[PDB]
Amino acid sequence: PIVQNLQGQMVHQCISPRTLNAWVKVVEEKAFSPEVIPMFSALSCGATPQDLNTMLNTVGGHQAAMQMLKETINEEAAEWDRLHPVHAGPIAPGQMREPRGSDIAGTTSTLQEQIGWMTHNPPIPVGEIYKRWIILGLNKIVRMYSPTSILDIRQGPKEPFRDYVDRFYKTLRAEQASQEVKNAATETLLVQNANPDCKTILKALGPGATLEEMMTACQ
Amino acid sequence: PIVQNLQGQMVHQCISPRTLNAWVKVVEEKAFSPEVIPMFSALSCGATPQDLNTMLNTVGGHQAAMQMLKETINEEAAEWDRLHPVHAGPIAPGQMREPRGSDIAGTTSTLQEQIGWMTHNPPIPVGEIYKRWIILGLNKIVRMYSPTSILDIRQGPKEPFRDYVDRFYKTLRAEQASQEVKNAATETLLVQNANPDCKTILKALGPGATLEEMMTACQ
Amino acid sequence: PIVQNLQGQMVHQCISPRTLNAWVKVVEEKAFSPEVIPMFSALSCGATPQDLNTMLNTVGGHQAAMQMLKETINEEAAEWDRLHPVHAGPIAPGQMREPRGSDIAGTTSTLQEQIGWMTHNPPIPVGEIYKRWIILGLNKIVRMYSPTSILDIRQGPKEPFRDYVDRFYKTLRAEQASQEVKNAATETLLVQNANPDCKTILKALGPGATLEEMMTACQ
Amino acid sequence: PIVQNLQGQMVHQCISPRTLNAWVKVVEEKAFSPEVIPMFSALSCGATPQDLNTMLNTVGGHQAAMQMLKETINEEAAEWDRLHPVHAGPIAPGQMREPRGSDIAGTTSTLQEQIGWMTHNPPIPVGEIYKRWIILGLNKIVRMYSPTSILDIRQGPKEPFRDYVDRFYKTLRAEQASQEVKNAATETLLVQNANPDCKTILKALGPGATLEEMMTACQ
Amino acid sequence: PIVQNLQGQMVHQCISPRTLNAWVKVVEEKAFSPEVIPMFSALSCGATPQDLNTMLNTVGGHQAAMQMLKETINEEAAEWDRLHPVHAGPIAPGQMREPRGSDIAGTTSTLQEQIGWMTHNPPIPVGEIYKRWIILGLNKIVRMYSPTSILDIRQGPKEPFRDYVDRFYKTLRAEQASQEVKNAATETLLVQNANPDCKTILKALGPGATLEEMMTACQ
Amino acid sequence: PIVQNLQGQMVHQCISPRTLNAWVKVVEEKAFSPEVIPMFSALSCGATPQDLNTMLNTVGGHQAAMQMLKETINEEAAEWDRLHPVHAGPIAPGQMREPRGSDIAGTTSTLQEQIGWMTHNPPIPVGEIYKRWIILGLNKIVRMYSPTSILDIRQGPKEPFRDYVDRFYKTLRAEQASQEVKNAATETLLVQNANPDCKTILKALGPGATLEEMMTACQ
Ligand SMILES: O=C1C[C@H](c2ccccc2)c2ccc(O)cc2N1
Ligand SMILES: O=C1C[C@H](c2ccccc2)c2ccc(O)cc2N1
Ligand SMILES: O=C1C[C@H](c2ccccc2)c2ccc(O)cc2N1
Ligand SMILES: O=C1C[C@H](c2ccccc2)c2ccc(O)cc2N1
Ligand SMILES: O=C1C[C@H](c2ccccc2)c2ccc(O)cc2N1
Ligand SMILES: O=C1C[C@H](c2ccccc2)c2ccc(O)cc2N1
Repeated sequence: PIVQNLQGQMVHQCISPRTLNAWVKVVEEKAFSPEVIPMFSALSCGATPQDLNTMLNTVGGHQAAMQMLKETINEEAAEWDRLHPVHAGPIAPGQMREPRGSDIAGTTSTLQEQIGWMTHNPPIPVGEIYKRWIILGLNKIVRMYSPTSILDIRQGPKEPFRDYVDRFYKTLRAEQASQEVKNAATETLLVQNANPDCKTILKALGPGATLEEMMTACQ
Repeated sequence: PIVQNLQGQMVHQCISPRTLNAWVKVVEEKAFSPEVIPMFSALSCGATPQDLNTMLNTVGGHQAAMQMLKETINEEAAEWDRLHPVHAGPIAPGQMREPRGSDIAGTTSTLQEQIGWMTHNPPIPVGEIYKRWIILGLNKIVRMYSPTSILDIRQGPKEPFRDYVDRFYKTLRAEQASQEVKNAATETLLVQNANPDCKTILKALGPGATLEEMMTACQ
Repeated sequence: PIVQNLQGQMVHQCISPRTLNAWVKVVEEKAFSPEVIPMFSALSCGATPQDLNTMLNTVGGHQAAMQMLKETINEEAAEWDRLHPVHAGPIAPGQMREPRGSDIAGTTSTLQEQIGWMTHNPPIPVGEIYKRWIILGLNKIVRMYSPTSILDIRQGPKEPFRDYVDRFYKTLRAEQASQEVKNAATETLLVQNANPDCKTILKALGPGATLEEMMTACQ
Repeated sequence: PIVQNLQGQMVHQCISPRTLNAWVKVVEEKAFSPEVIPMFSALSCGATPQDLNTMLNTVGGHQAAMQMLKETINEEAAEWDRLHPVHAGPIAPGQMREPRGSDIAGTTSTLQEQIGWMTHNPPIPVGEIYKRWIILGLNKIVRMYSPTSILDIRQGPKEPFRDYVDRFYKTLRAEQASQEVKNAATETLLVQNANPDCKTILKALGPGATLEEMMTACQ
Repeated sequence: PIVQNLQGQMVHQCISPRTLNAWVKVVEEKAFSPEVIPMFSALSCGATPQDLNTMLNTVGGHQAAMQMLKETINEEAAEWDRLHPVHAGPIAPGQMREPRGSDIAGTTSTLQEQIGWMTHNPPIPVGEIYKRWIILGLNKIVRMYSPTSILDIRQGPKEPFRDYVDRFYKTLRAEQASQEVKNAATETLLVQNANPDCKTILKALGPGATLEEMMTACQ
Repeated sequence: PIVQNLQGQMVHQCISPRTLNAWVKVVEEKAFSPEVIPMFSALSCGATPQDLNTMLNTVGGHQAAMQMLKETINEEAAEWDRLHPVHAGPIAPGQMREPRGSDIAGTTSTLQEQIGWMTHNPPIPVGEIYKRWIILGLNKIVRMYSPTSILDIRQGPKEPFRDYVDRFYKTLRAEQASQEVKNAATETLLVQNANPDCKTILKALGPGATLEEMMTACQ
């Protein structure tokens, strides 16, 4: 990554064994459960595009996902190039060239060029731009591997309400409902999919009940 | 987080793999037992709002709790906005804008803006303000998942007094009795809920007995 | 804690995940065996009162002990207040207020105030003062949970002398004999509680035998 | 490795126990699965040639591979010497000599000489040059140990499409297909090797289907 | 311990969780096998007397040994006091007092006083002086717990020579033979205690055989 | 070890718990398999002679080897003394004395003297000189414990060629064949010791076949 030293200048630092191991292990253990994404984001704090490729490349399984990811990155790169075409021909000697899509994705740029962009005044944030494309791709993957429609999360006759809600919001998260839909469903689908005894209790609370109030009600 | 370097200026540092892992593991292992809260607080020492979202977002289970938490945070944010309304319209060029509720919660502010607020002279402590809202929400969750009323913690006929007290104060902690009530119960409910042999011993000690004195008495 | 940087000024540092985990694990694994105390002391090297509460609060079991501890801390605080009463009324603007008992224990003081006291010239060592109260309380707990009187540590007919001595001094340590009594018992209770064959060997060595000499004798 | 300190000068640092252990463990656990290569590259960030030999030499098994690697390194070294012959005879006193192939590979150069080259202005990047030769050799090894031709990866009658794709792209990666061939096969061999039910679904989508579209189609 | 910072002044640093844990674990796992001693020495690199007490005090078992250790430390302290008596009466204001035995052992000196002595120009090396006393005591313990006389290490009829030698020198190390005796026994007791077939082979090599030569001979 | 700080002066640093543990564990797990040597070398990067003794002394088993090692070190020391005799009599006040063999091996020199030599301008590299003697000794040990002659590594009738080569070069490495012999055997003993089916395939390839070519041939 690029970090501030103890004296406040922005410099490159090797990606650490702990970072490298953390990411590989979270993928091994969690696959593409939605919480992997914010872990990815945090593990790649200050990453260069080189570092982001490193992390992605160190993944051994899930090659279908990695290939889908590549496709997403290629799509974003191509859009970047549509918006920000670069001058063909020789670079001004000693000067910084403009990044293309593939430069941002780290496949046609050097670490040195990446460092130059990221520490320019002002910075051309190639790491942050690439991380956004990657996360966009990872979110498609999370949705793809979400095994269950919210429509099939229904409370079991002896299933504690709490356990049901946990299933319900876990599914909505993977299915990638917006936060509006998540805040909203408390008044609707959550109640509909509840079991008969809880549904009656909830129906009776009236509208505007918090999730806390619903969960207390059916405890 | 934001930290002082070795030279005393306040700078941003990436959240560490060790921090990230610690929090995820404490939630996996302890759920919402009350001691998770002070662990959360300590793991988020110097956190930006970004870091606080990171920690919360890396949690994979307990989505009912996470949704309740969101609701609590939205309530606090809305109160913040009631107290501290912000000027609509364009920002003074190069100047610091005032934070809204959602800015404090990190959903509408950048890391850069968060850093600007937290390192201003004097600091606008958005991380500390958000951490308070979060802890408020986590405390509601701890109380919600507390499985047992203090009324049902009664000493078993062969249960060592010590083991009973441990159950009793563990329950009071989750049920979230004030410290007055915790200091107070030594003279009352603790004695009432004791078994017959210990109750008689304790009844006889008289009032004003320390907890130490009670435990020695029924050892 | 408060630490010297690489440039020799005293600054606050976040308590580390490793510290936090170490303490929680030592309590889980050792409970209140006497060696937990010096581990506590070393893990809290340079702690603020905030850090000391953190460590104590992260403990999930042993709530009877934690409540006894609170009682001890309240007793010390009340004595502090007897010795060092503080001026009622408004603080001199921009100046440092004097700490009360509860300020030392971290329940009514901020981290900022704690830092101010601890880094004042000369320091008002609120962390060290509070750690003493805590250790005083933890020592009462160690004595309370010591399961065995020294009177009941007697050498078994086939128990190697060494194993007996280990039991004997382990018990004395938990029972909290002074170092005089520990140095002294080599001439008395240690011999009395030895088995018949070793007792005769030891009786015959005469007075002034080192522990080394006793153990060699009954090897 | 060679690193920038906190003050921006390039200095040698001992290879860490964590780095050393990470590499040994990744080889023990993954052998020459393709993801070992980018892990090697990242673990050797800033390595001198000495460090690169260290890592390779600490490997205990896989000696056939290590000997093949040596052969590849000797081939590259010999080509380096063809391109960059060095002056025979005595070195200019106090001056830097030019590196030969074996100097780059660390077998005939000292750590001091390596440091001199790598921190020269401009740097003679002997570590980076050697790492390229090594990776070239490791890629030959990955291809050699790839146990399965892409032609034999065919979807099973009850094998979920996703699991099939994962096998398919895992194999292509080890077999070392170019990225063109990887992007291309989505329209061809991937479809041909699919089972009858999925093949029909895919045949019907038409050309230009993304991998995402194929996987959704056969979900 | 006391360490040099990044700027070359000698300062106190908290003993680390890793150090604390390392020592406790080596004692748990190895007891007083002789290799514990050099581990102790290395783990206490730069220790103050406070740190040395910490390490010793964190040990939970082996209290017979810890009490023997105390006795040894008291003996050394008393000898220190014989050699270096200190002036009774009030200290010169603001000046450094001379250490007594108990000051060196950390029981009557503060951390501040210890730091003052150890960082004086020239240093009064109280940590190093105390570590010597401790090691002296630990060596007595290693000898005490050495379970086997060298006289009873004899090569078994089917025991490989190598395995026998390993037993032999392991025993000599615990029994604490000087290095002369260790270098010497190769010509004597090692041969005598060998089995009949190896003894004849060795007898025939003649005098002056290296240990390497003996081991090759009986391989 | 001796390290450069963040400001470029050469200073002593305590050997770390991680280093100490790494070495002990590699010996426990790998004994004297040849890859232990380069691990030793890397773990002792920047070691003083004190540090090198520490590492060797922390080893608990393998005392036959440790005694052989001592003998090798004594031989080298005695040769050092033959080449570099030192002036008898009193040292020039405040000046640096010349190291003897035993000074280099750390048995008659202090840490201070070692630091003085290693940080002199120019350095008298006592750590590097001693590490060479140690490695010389460790290589004798690796050869001694190599359980199998290369002559007895023959490919089994159903043993995959790859597995055979791995055995073959593992054995050659422990037996300590030169790199000439390792590069050479591909044309000879490797083929001779191959099974009948592979031998014929290899015989037919002709001379000058790479190891890669041989392994592809018999795959
Ligand atoms: O090595 C790479 C880096 C990056 C990558 C790697 C592993 C998984 C996902 C994407 C990538 C992105 C787009 C592309 O066309 C090719 C590549 N190849
Ligand atoms: O991503 C977030 C951050 C934060 C959060 C995350 C995980 C659990 C709990 C709260 C949050 C808070 C309020 C809100 O309306 C939305 C969010 N969404
Ligand atoms: O949170 C705290 C901190 C401290 C504490 C915590 C956990 C166990 C023991 C003592 C404490 C001390 C005295 C008191 O009256 C109240 C408290 N409450
Ligand atoms: O020790 C070495 C370093 C390097 C190496 C080591 C372990 C595996 C692979 C290559 C190497 C490269 C070429 C060569 O002819 C000899 C060597 N010997
Ligand atoms: O706490 C201590 C420190 C030291 C110590 C501790 C644990 C084991 C061994 C010795 C010690 C040394 C001599 C003495 O008389 C008393 C003590 N008490
Ligand atoms: O303590 C030591 C250090 C060194 C050492 C230790 C452990 C194994 C091997 C050699 C050593 C070297 C030569 C010698 O005559 C004596 C010693 N004794």
